[PDB]
Amino acid sequence: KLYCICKTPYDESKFYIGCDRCQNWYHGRCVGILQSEAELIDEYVCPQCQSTEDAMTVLTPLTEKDYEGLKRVLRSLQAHKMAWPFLEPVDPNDAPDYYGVIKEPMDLATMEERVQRRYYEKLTEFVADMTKIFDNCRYYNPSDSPFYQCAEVLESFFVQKLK
Amino acid sequence: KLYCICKTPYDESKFYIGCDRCQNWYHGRCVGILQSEAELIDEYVCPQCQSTEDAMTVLTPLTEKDYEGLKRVLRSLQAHKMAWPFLEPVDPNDAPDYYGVIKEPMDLATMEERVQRRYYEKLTEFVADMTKIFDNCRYYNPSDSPFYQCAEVLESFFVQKLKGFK
Ligand SMILES: [Zn+2]
Ligand SMILES: [Zn+2]
Ligand SMILES: [Zn+2]
Ligand SMILES: [Zn+2]
Repeated sequence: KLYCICKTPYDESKFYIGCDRCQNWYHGRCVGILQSEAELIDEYVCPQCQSTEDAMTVLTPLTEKDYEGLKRVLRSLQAHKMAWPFLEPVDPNDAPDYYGVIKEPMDLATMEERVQRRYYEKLTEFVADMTKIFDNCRYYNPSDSPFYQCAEVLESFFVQKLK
Repeated sequence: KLYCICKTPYDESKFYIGCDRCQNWYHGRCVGILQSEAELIDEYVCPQCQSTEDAMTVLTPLTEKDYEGLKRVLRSLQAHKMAWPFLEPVDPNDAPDYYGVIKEPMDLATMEERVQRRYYEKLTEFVADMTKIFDNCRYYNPSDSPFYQCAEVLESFFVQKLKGFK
């Protein structure tokens, strides 16, 4: 029976904190929780359990309520002052080779269509589409391009809105 | 500072259990308590404090509840087969020299009356009177006398009856 992150036999003399979920025990030192602090918590959830929980959270089927959130985030990007180049599909007149270089184009108008028809089933998929907009930009344009830089800024804004 | 019986600096990585009475912290193993056992208890009294509580039982004030117990203990003694010689005060006619040799006579009837009079305030005082009965008998009679043996038997019965009194 190996307990804790350190995977060691139980030592009757050491201080441990239990995780109800997985029923494992952790040396307060291994998870960095002082005994005084341990008393301040009612239901401790170990790191592994918390990680798995979050991983499962972002993959959970989206609910109508969840969509209120996706709509908000999408609208915030569309309203961003520097988001004008991604509101609609790239126009060849501005970049003749674009659609030959970018195999999976994406834009905010298309994401809006997909949001409306509830095309996304998990938060991960919605995030994938948005990331695609930024990745395509950084891929097509050189790093010293204002557009490449804009993609950088907008993605950080996106990550913040998601938090 | 220094904690536990082992008098050592507090170690954040060690399991400790605290005493409700003295508020000192002790390594579980040092006081004979496993963690699994610790979780099953609300309160905890360390060995030292328990030792003090055990000792002070005879010194604390006697409560109404304790007095019930005094009556119970006394009744068990009065009903004991070996208590026949201590149920009442010695009659001078049966032993002319008795009250001249025994300085502090005592008997179960007198003790029953003292309980009725609420004369005792500490268990130790009740035990002292009981002990007069036995010591007096063993002083006045030879060891091979049935009287002496009755005292020996009743005193060991009494000592047992006293366990867990309060
Ligand atoms: Zn560990
Ligand atoms: Zn866990
Ligand atoms: Zn104590
Ligand atoms: Zn110790």
